[PDB]
Amino acid sequence: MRGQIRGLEMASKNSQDGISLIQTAEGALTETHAILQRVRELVVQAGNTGTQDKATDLQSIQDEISALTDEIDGISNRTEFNGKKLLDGTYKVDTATPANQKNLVFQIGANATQQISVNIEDMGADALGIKEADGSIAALHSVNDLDVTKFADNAADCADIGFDAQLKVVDEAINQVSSQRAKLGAVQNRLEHTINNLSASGE
Amino acid sequence: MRGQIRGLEMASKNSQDGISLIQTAEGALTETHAILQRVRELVVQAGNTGTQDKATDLQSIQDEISALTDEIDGISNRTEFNGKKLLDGTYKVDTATPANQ
Amino acid sequence: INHNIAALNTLNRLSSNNSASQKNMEKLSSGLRINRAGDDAAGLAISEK
Amino acid sequence: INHNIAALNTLNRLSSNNSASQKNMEKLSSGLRINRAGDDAAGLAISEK
Amino acid sequence: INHNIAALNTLNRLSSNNSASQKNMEKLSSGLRINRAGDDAAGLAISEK
Amino acid sequence: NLTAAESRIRDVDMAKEMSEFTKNNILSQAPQAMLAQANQQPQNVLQLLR
Amino acid sequence: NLTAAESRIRDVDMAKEMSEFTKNNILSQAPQAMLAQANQQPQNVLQLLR
Amino acid sequence: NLTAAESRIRDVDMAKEMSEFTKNNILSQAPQAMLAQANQQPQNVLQLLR
Repeated sequence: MRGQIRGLEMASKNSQDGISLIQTAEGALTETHAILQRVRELVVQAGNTGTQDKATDLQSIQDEISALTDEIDGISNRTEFNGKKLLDGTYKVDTATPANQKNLVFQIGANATQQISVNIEDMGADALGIKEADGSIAALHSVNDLDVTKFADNAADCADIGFDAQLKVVDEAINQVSSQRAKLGAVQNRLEHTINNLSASGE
Repeated sequence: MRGQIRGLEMASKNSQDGISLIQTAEGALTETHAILQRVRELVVQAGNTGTQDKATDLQSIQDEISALTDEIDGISNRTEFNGKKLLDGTYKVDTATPANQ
Repeated sequence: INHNIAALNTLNRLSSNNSASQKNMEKLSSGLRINRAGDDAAGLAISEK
Repeated sequence: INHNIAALNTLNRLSSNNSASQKNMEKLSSGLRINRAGDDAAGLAISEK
Repeated sequence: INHNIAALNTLNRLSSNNSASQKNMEKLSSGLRINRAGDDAAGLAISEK
Repeated sequence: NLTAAESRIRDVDMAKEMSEFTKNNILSQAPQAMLAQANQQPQNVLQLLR
Repeated sequence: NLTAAESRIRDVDMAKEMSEFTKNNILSQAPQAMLAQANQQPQNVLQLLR
Repeated sequence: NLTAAESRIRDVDMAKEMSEFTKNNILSQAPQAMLAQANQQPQNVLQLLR
C-alpha cells in the first residue's frame, strides 16, 4: 500500500508537470493563432485591394508577412520546454510508420502500462494538410507568402497565385492550429480529472 | 470467550479494511460520475449545436470524449486496491451462472 | 492515530477550491470564459473561425 | 504556495490592456487611426502618396 | 536488567522524528519543498534549467 | 451580428463568474480552518490521555 | 506558464507540510515521554525488589 | 519616444513589484513563526525528559 501511495503521489507530480507542459504549448499555439488572424487581415488587405494597391505596397505588406512568418517559426522554435522544442513539428509526426515518432507519453499509474499518449505536430512550415508541405502552396504561403507580385499577376483563377489557394492555406492552417489545441485541452481535461481520481483514491 | 473476543477484535480489523476498500471504489465511481456529467455536457454541446457546428468541430469534441473515455477506462483499471482491479467489471459479474463470479 | 490524520480530504477539497477560485480569477481577469486551454475546444475553434 | 501566486496572467492581461487603452488614446488624441508605426504599412505608404 | 533498558528504539524513533519535524520546518521556513540537497535531483536540475 | 456570435462564446456573465469566484473563495477559506482543527485535536491525546 | 512549471516542482502545499510538521512534532513529543517511563521503571526494582 | 526608452529601463510594473512585495512579506512573516517553534521545542526536553 505504501508502494501505491508514494508512487501515486509522485505520479500526481508527474501529471501536474504534464499539465504545465501542455499549458505552455497551448498558450504558444494561442499566440500563433492570433498572429494568423492578423495574417488573414493581410491577405484580405492583400487582395491587391482588388488591384487598387501596388506591387510596391504589397512588397511592404509582404515584408510584414515575412516578419510575422519568422515569428511563427519563432513560436514553433522558441518553445524549448525543458529543452524540448515541443512545437517542433518533427518531434511527434505519426508518419504512417513507427520509424520515428517519439511518442510524448506520460506515466500515471504507480503500476505498469498506465500511460498516456500525446500528439504535437505544428510548425511554421505547417499549413493546409494535403499530406505535408505540398509545394509552393499548402505550407509555404505561410512561409514564402506568394503575395509578392505573383498575386498581382492574377487574383482569382490560376489556383496557385489567385487569392484562393492562399486564403485557403491560411484557413486550413488556422484549422490545424484549432485541432491541435483541442487535443491539448482534451489532455488537460484528462489530467485534471486524473489528478482528482489519484488524489481521492490515494486519500 | 477469549476465542470469541480475540477473533472478534481481528474481525473488527477485517471490517474496517472492508470500509477502506468500499470507500476507495466509491470515490473512484464518484470521479467516474462527474466525468460522465461532463460527457452529457459534450453530448448536448455535441447536439451538432443542432447542426450549427461542423464535422471538424465535432471531431475536436470527439477527441475530447475519447480522452475522457480512456480516463473512464482509467478509473475502471487504475483502481488496483491491494492489487485488485476491483472496478474490473469482469471481477464480479453475476453472469446468470456460478461459472465465474 | 498520531500517524495519519483523516482530514486529508480537506487538503484535496482545498486544492480543488484553489483550482476553482484561481480559475474564476483567470476568467474575470481577462474578462473571458473562453479557455486558453482547448477546454471548450469547439467553442474555441468556432470562435477562432 | 507562498512562492509564486498564479494570477501572473492577470499582470499579462493588464499589460496588454495598458497597450490597448494607451493605443486607443494615441489614436483618439491625434484623431487618427493611421499609425506612426509602419503598422498598416500599405495604408501608410498609400496615404502618403 | 539494570544494564541496558529496551526503549533504545524510542531514542531512534525520536531521532528520526527530529529529522522529520526539522525537515518540515526547513521546507515551511523557506516555503519550499525543493531540497538544497540533491535530494529530488531531477526536480532540482529541471527547475534550475 | 457575427460579433454577437463571437460574444456568446467568449463573453462573461461577470456577475455569474463573480458569484462563483466568491463562492469558491469561501470554500477555500473554510476547509483551511478545518485543517487547523484536524491538526489541533491530537494535542489533547498527548496532553490529556498521557 | 513556465513559471507554473517552476512552481509545480518547488511550490509547497503549505497546508500539507504543516500537517506533516505538527504530525512529526506530536511524534517527537510522544516518544520523549516514553523515554521517561523507560528511564523510570527500574527504580522499583531497586526500591521494591530490594 | 526617447522618454519611452527611458521608461523601459526605469519604469516599474507597480502591480508586479507589489506582488513580489507582498510575496516577500509573507515569506518574512512565515519563517519568523518557524523560529518560534524551533526556539520552543527543547522546553519539553527540559520539562518532560527530566
